[PDB]
Amino acid sequence: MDVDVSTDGELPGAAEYAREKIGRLSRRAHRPVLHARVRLTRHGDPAVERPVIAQANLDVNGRQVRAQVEGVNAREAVDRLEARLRSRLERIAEHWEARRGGVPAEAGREWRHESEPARRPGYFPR
Amino acid sequence: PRSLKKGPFVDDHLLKKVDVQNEKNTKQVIKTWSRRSTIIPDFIGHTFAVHDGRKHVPVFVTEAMVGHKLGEFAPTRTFKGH
Amino acid sequence: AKKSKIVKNEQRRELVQRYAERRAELKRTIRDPASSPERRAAAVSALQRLPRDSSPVRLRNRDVVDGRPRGHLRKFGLSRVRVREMAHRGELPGVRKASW
Amino acid sequence: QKIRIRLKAYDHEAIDASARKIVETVTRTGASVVGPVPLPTEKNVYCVIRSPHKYKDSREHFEMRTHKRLIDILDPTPKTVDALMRIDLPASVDVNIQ
Amino acid sequence: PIQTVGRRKEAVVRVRLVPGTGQFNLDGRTLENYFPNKVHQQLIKAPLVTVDRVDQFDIYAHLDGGGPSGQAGALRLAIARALILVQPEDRPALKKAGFLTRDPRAIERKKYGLKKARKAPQYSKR
Amino acid sequence: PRKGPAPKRPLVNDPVYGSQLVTQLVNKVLLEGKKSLAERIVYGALEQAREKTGTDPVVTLKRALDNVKPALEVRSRRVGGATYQVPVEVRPDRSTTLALRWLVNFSRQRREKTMVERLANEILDASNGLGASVKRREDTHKMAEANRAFAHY
Amino acid sequence: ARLVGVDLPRDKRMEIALTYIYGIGRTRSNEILAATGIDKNMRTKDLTDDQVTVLRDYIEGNLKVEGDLRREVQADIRRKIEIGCYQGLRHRRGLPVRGQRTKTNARTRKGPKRTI
RNA sequence: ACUCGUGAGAGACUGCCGGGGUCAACUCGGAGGAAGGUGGGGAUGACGUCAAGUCAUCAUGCCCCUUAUGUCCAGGGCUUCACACAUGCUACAAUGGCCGGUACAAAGGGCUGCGAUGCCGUGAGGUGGAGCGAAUCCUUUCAAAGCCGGUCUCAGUUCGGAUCGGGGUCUGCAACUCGACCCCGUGAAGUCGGAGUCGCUAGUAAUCGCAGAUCAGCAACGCUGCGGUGAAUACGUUCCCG
Repeated sequence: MDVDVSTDGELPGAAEYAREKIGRLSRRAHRPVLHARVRLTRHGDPAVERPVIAQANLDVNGRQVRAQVEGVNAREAVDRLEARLRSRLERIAEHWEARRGGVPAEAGREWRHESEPARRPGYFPR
Repeated sequence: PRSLKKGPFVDDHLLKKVDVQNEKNTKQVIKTWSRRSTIIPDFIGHTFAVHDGRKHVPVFVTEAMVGHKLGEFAPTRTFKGH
Repeated sequence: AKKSKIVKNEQRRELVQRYAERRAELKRTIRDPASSPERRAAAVSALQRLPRDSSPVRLRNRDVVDGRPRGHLRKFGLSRVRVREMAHRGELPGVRKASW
Repeated sequence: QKIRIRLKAYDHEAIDASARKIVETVTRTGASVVGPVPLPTEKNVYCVIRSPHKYKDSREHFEMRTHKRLIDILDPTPKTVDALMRIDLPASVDVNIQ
Repeated sequence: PIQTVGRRKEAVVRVRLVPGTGQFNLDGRTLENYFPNKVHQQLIKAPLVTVDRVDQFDIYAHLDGGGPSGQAGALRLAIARALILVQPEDRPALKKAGFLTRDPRAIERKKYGLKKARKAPQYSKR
Repeated sequence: PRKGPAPKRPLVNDPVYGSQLVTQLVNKVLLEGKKSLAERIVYGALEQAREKTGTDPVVTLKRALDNVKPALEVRSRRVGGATYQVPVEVRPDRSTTLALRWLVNFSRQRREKTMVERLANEILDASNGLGASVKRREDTHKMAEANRAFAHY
Repeated sequence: ARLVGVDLPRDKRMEIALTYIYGIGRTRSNEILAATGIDKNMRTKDLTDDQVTVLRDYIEGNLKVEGDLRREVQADIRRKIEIGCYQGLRHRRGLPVRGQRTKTNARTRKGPKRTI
């Protein structure tokens, strides 16, 4: 996977670390990734306890996956962003293994929104 | 390009400089700062130290580059590749 | 914007009225007709000797109070930011919000 | 000889008031009128951006509307003229005498 | 004499009807020199057809504003109004045909932020 | 369409043929609002058909429509969280719309060097039952029949 | 018809056939046809031999086309290159020479896109 | 007299009729009418959210510079290019290209500005200045798509116009970096575009032209408006998004 990182100000080595960490997420995505962008920003105010902000955006075959984190330095922000992206990709999977427990089962046991409605005759059963 | 009625444009500084330069038939390096001045057939032998943004690059005039500007021969941006 | 630049704009205007009124306009009248002998006259060279600030081409319509150089309106001489605020307060006669 | 009396004002009621008061005074002096002939309203429109920074898609429109009335008299007796230059009008409305 | 007007989206038509033949005088030009489109001619002559008074009224018309289609629509409304003025007791026939209704369809105002009246700028999620 | 059906536009009868369907055809072939060119194309095609066959163009055009009009069409249906191709009966208006759209498109992909000749040839072959629109109707009917197992829902 | 070594198109109108000459576009062909006197709508298979001759000597007389034009253009470009002017090294490295943007566009000078 | 311009007013209120309705809200249909059920479109954006944006419109607490992070000037840069993303324009043509004739708009702008007739150029344009603070004059009397006639004959072409060579015009003190336009020549990719994705329910989408602000000039194919021609479709909420 190819990632372009648009940092700002002073963050030496943040671009390379973010690139190498994010590029490892291609195998986790179950569909081809069309685009992947990362942005690193730092808060000017020293009063901020977590100044560094990292944002990511992945185009998973038309499905947009994004996350945003805060950290005290570039490495921690990148690692937390990787964790959040992994969780989002896990929740997006949508392949059969990810939607086999949600497909309605049985015949009369259990009901879901998309469950097949029961067929009813014209006359009351009696 | 500049309209023909106005004629070619040359700054007065280097104009008087080259007139006093060619009156005794000796051509030393002339240090200049008007990149916008056109080449006139009175420059054929004179060597110009035209500005670049950082320094002055020697420009030795010929018959070929008459009618251009001193600016085309002092390349400003430097690019070597990625 | 910056006080120095607000002032320098005015200084250009007084320079323009002093010089561009006749000096930087008679030379143009000389250069207009090809019949007029411009080449030996050096009306080009004479008009180069004049200060650059004589030329109105160096002028800039700034906001009359604010000094804002962009988003200017010639009817009011005011920035888009200031026009919006004074029209809302009913300061410019015969100006109101639109509907059609 | 007839002279043109031209009114231009930003406020409709003001210019209508001035027009009726002017026809009243010229009729007092004994002059023939044509009536306050209406003229097309002049509309000047300007579009501005609401926010100081960015947000171009949000715009605000303004206009300035100028209303015009035309007064023409006849038989310019000097009494009507002396009355004409002795009229007080709201500052909003201007008069053009030709 | 009798004179009515027809208006259709910025097209204004003044009509002067006299009981002569079926000569159509549109600003000194005939129905063929003007309106060289058969659909426009049918739209023009529809009120006459439903009233069956074809070729018994010399028509003089003043045309200004809009295009050929708007001019034709306004002209048709003009003949409908002139006919309703000439023979009142045909109002059912013209009205149920809709020829007595001014069409209130005008060019929608262009809106800021949108390229056209309703067209919106292309938006990219990625 | 969440709150109910929308009213239909009552387009007018054609002046020079007096039929609803030719107006529907000119609106189908219309591009960019150039209505005059669309009517010229349609009228030229109808006159070419009249010249070739020697009879009224409206009757042969109607014959082409009935030859390409579909009756059974397949739509994807999601019942009980599963999607299948379900054959569905087609209303008369939709069948006419589909037939006209097929005719216009398949005439646009012909090779007769001009739209008028392409359209005339397509209507003639549909009237005789050899056009590509007739074929397309055959395949859509075949697909509807082949999925008859899912007709119960 | 062989015209200044150029095989004319088999069946074309005269001026547009003459456009095929490397030194002639549409205006040049129109004016030379008008001045020399041949019809402008007649096809290229209707030329007689003397018509070919009159076109030939007229064109060699008051026009410059084919190899001489190509070599003059090449020499002009080379001379512009060798004097070290801005257009010189612009020609040397295959980039647009008239101030066109190069951040995104200018694939015509850059050739086909390459991936690095 | 008829339009039109701009002032005042009337006119749609479930006002009436019939049916459902708790005889209640409300709803369906009909009459009248230009318009029927908040007629169409605007302006108007509740408490708050996202420490959303703006210390570069402006103001401002605190900190910092003050022989400088202030201030003046010339030159350069913001236009750099192996690439990536995004918004657009032009095309890939015959529902078209080119040539000739010919018909219909609205809105808006103009004083050291609009600038006509005329004359000179092929054309940008040049000379000249009529009349206009403008329902008057100029923007041509205003358009283009449109209609008619001729030609091209399915080709990387009479498509497409990039790039490049030469020659000019205008503005500006000055078009080298780095303006626009005009003429001659040159004639690239491009054969309708993968995964995926966007806008739009009617005078709408599509398409065509016109104007304005900024502005000496323009990078305007951008933005804000104006009118011309004008469709298809909606079975219905299972799925996607909010």
